[PDB]
Amino acid sequence: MAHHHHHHMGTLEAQTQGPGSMDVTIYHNPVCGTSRKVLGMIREAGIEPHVIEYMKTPLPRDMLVELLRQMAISPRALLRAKEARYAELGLDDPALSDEVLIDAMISNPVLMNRPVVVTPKGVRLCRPAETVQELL
Repeated sequence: MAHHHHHHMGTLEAQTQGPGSMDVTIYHNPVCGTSRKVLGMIREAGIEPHVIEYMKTPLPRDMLVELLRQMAISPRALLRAKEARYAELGLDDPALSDEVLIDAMISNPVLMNRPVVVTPKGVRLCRPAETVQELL
């Protein structure tokens, strides 16, 4: 008895299709696991992303917060739940400000903006697989 009987996939519905002429460009580096996940969801959805190789270019905190805030919403409601760390630091505290929020993000690994996926329906972080999965 090594495997546990548990069903998950099956109570969901997926919808996506269309002709070629795809126009999706991704910017990141080759990394096992993650790259496989993103490639799986994309390849499965029926999209042919373009592997772009750009030299390192770390932007300032102000640029990160401005891009993350303008992207969807302020940095206050950006830290997903999976990022237990975010809540662990007490960032959820409503008595905080963008100051501490940003300073915290810039310190956490979540600041990784290297992996960026560009789609004809919008732009978002190529990783983690969660972010890309939400954008696609």
